[PDB]
Amino acid sequence: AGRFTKVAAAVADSVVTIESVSDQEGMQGSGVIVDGRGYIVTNNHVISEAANNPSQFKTTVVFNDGKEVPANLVGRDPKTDLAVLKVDNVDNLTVARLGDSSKVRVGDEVLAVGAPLGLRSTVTQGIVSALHRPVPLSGEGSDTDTVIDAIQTDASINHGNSGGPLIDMDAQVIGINTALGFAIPVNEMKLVANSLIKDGKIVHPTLGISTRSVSNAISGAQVANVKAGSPAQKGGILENDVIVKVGNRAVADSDEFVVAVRQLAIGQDAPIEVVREGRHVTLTVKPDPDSTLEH
Amino acid sequence: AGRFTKVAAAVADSVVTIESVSDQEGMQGSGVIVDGRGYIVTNNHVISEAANNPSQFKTTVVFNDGKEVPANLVGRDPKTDLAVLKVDNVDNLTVARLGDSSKVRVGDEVLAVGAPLGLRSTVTQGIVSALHRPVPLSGEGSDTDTVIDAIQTDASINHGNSGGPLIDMDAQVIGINTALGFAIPVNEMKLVANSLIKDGKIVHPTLGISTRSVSNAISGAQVANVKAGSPAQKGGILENDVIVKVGNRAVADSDEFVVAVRQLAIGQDAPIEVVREGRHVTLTVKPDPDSTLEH
Amino acid sequence: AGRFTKVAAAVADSVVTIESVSDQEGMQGSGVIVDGRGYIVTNNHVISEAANNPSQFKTTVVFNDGKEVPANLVGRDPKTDLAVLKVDNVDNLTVARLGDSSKVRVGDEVLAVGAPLGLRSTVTQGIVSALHRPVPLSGEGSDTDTVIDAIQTDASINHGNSGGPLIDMDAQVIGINTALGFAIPVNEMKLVANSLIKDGKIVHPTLGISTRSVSNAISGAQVANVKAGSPAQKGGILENDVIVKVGNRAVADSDEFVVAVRQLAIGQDAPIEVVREGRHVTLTVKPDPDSTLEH
Repeated sequence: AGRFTKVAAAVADSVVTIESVSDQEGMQGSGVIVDGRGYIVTNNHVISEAANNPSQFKTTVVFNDGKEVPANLVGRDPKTDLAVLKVDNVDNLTVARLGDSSKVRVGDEVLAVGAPLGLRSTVTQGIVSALHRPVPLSGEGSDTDTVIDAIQTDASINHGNSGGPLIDMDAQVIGINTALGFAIPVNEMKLVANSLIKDGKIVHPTLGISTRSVSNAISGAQVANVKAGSPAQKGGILENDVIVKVGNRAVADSDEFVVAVRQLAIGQDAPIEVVREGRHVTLTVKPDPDSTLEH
Repeated sequence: AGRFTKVAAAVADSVVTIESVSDQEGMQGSGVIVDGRGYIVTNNHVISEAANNPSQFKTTVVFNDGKEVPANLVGRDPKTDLAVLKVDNVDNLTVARLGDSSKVRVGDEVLAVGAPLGLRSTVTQGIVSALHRPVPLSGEGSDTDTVIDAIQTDASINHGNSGGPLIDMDAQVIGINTALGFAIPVNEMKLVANSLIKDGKIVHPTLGISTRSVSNAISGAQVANVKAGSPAQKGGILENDVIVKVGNRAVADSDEFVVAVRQLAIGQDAPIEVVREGRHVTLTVKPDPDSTLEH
Repeated sequence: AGRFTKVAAAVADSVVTIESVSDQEGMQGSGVIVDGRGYIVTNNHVISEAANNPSQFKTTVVFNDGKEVPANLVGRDPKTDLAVLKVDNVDNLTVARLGDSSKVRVGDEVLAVGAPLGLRSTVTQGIVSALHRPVPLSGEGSDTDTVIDAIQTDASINHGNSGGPLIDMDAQVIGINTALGFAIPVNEMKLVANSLIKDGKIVHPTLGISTRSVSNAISGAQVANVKAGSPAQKGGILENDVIVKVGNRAVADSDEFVVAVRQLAIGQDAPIEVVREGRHVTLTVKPDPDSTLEH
């Protein structure tokens, strides 16, 4: 048997099909079994429409055997395109051996596995092309768009393997596919899922700036608007200031800015380096939470 | 030498260039030698225009040595995008070892080989991503479009390897490329070719329904039109009925419907499962042949 | 460690980031260290804008360690999309082991390496799909477009690995990436670079014809215009003549014509085969240099 063939076969039981249907519409995606109690991680875009209109939508999980089981939404994070589902009392569930995204290196061979019984399902092969690559992601519906610090791959990520796992050559999940190919790393996923499972919510830092990218001789995220009462207006950030370092992550554009704000601690003090009218200023800002009552 | 390099070299003699030229136009594609008598299988789109206008077009086969030999059309099937050519009295022809498409598994490494002396020829690599995947295919010219139950691959199928073979790691033809990558499986090809060689024609079942896809909570192929005298109008199929199983192949959309009708036996009785006004009806239809005089 | 992972790691020190910036703009690409004196080969499109407007642009080379060093343009060839840069007094430079593009075969596994510290950098994997494939290339700015006799690959060539090397499985540069994937072969690069280093210029043959492609029953490069005083008008080439062989390279279209003219010797006599009004004429032309004073 093939080396790639042995690995895809070893994980197909852990990959499931997610089907959300209404009276007149239906969406479909893939997901992965992470916990034996019945916890299934997928993307947020796949189920976005079951959550914004639950009175008319119903979500079911189809396993490798064709067994179709109703599912309930545990929690969802539109800012990491992640989501957790739960099926109840289902047994003999083959859980996925999750790996460490910190040991992944560029050039390692991977497999973007989709759900075996999915309609347009796909199993693609490639390598890890880049690590810690910010990527803009379009938010489905009322949801907000976001930027994620992702694992890039030349394996094709598409509608047939989105929400399924990025698998290494030891059959371990090192990322979650999102729909040249980008994946949400497993180390961020294990953290988002723990909070989504225990609380039904994940709280993320906010500063209150909108940014546009700039690249010349002076490069980073240029300020478009500072909100009133925002931690940024209190910290001294001004319109048309250029941010080049947030906390300790240097920032090359607006996309890396979004990623670096999420890496800050809420309510702790953070250095923010700015170039204003040709002078270097290092300000200090305390990040607010995006949902106070839930923090 | 490379593992992929050894395999592409072992099959290049069996892959040929097909050149169809008129006074002011010229098409080009790839093909494969399947029989030592000089039988060459290609796609139907490649030669479509030599067959609909033969008085002005001429088709020649260019071998690996640059030897250019006139060719004649044995038969063609627009519904499987397949076609057979014959060169006469050419000797020392290296025939392709044809494999079994039923032993192919997802994740097996493949090679989409094009014709060595072709203009924009390409040799691409990848894996088998999906099996038994219906795919719509655009029919060139007066020809009809069709849907084929195909082998999907992430190896790029394009103008430079269409009509050439999908090769496994034992240098065996497991499919015929058609122009993310789809291939006509060798087991369907061996059957279509046998009929095209012995009869110059292949007869396929027809029922007389036009279908549009639907996906909601009730999913399959919805009836748009039933022809008069069609086996479907006789079997009781009605407009706005939803087909979910044809024969014994469940049907998820209009594309799988087209594929499942071709799997029925002509003149034999076939169960057809339909959901009408929220009620489940199982009808019975006898498939007609698309060409009576030839059946 | 992975087999592809070991190879990309072994060459990352030789691959550098090239950054050209003005007051309001900035371009970025990749390059490769070919000589220990500090000679760096990239594409011409990457630096095109530092050369046409040098009073406002500044080019710097960023190494694997983040060490940022100013760079100077040695020479550039818009017709092979090649360019040479020089950094001065930098030591401990890890040079790339350059290979032989004449020993490369179709199906050999390759890696399209980009600059590690580049913004949108990518490391892609694939195989050599075709050899000696002419490809049109769009010239940036005032520069002219060209056609190059290239190494085609299914590894994705993009903004993140353009100018970086095409690497074989022995970690040797067999080509230079240019932005389904095409690369400038190392054997042409070693020649262009030697002239660009020693002279700051490369002189290429010209004949003075503009050509459009034609394919029918008679195929090659059709003449659109012959310039006055051009070696072609002196050699007898006429408008609406069809060129099928230049020197000893047969020509299938206008793109291979461009490639074959560059293979001729300047000031030497060359056979040019033409089909005119259905008759075969073999003319004789002496190629001029594109820059006389520099030849």
